[PDB]
Amino acid sequence: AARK
Amino acid sequence: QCTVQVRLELGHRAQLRKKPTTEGFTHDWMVFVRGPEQCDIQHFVEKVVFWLHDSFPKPRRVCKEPPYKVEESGYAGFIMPIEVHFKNKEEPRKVCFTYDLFLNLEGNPPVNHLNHLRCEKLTFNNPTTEFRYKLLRAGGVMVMP
Repeated sequence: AARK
Repeated sequence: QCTVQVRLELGHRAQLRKKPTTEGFTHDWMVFVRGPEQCDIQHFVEKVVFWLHDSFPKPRRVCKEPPYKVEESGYAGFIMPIEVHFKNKEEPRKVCFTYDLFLNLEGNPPVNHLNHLRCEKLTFNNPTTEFRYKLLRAGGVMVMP
């Protein structure tokens, strides 16, 4: 889900 | 004509926090570089540089002594370049890896704790006797090409  | 092979383990652990931080960090995690099976890579490794995302303060994290690891908290995964520098006068003096830090997986029952490991084999061609001694003290094995 959360990626950067 | 001697060829020396050494193995390094790259991995990570991630765990959902019971309570998120004030800035909304959801997970505690660790990324590490180590030797397999009680091999001490400090014989041949000078330092390991972990390159974190720009969002972390001082992203270039250096471990000159074991353990070679970074422990942080955050909200998202990212690609982490990792440089392992050798105790060698000659080239190669360093090897570059990339490590994908992932904090979660999609699953029918949610999993709060996650762990992953990779095995990286390194090949050095005709090293000097001093560096060869270093690699072999760390569990290296020599083959003939």
